[PDB]
Amino acid sequence: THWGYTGHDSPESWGNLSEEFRLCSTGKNQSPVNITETVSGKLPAIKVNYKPSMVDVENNGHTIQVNYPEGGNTLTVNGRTYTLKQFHFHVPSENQIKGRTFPMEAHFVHLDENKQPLVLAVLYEAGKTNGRLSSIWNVMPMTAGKVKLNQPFDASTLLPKRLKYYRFAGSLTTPPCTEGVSWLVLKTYDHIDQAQAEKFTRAVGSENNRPVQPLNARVVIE
Ligand SMILES: CC(=O)Nc1nnc(S(N)(=O)=O)s1
Ligand SMILES: [Zn+2]
Repeated sequence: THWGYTGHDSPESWGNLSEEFRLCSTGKNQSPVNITETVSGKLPAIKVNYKPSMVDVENNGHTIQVNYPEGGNTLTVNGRTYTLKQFHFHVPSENQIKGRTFPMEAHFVHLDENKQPLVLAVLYEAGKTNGRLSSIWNVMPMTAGKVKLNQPFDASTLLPKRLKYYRFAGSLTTPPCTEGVSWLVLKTYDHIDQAQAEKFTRAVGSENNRPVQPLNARVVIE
């Protein structure tokens, strides 16, 4: 079933597009969120074990995704190890800090060995060109499709050395809006060109951020 960010199948209507998408409207622990008030807590430190891999670059209609057909890129937090599957982008950002929307956001999507999902998010301010992303931007499929990149890509370069994060629980930001997703949002921001942002939008065909959702019961730790 088709869905999107504009027109008549937009995010406020995702719930009634089918029965399997119904948590997009009835869920109480949904992403993204406006992080406004937090609780200052002793969060467990992130350990990134990312290395170069032979990735491919896909345009799936809704985003530009970079898929990892093997394990090997992991991140460890609080004892559990999480395998990176794919990372991808929203322009503009989905999550907000104090009502601030950033020109782009990245989502590094993982499963531990229980299939318990974790999203690690990087936020992009407007700034100089992103040298480390230009490898992906060059081959970026400008319609639905897939290119195997034939030079190794290193996702370690897309994460900061300073790894403080905001921690909450949430959902996918795309249908079926499944819950049980751990959200870690990094505090140190990366940077993108105005042109890299336009180009993404040109490829994907729209602004691909879901509107922010109520926190309800949820507390955000920082
Ligand atoms: C099948 C699948 O993996 N779907 C998703 N992955 N990441 C998502 S996002 N916008 O929540 O981070 S939705
Ligand atoms: Zn996403």
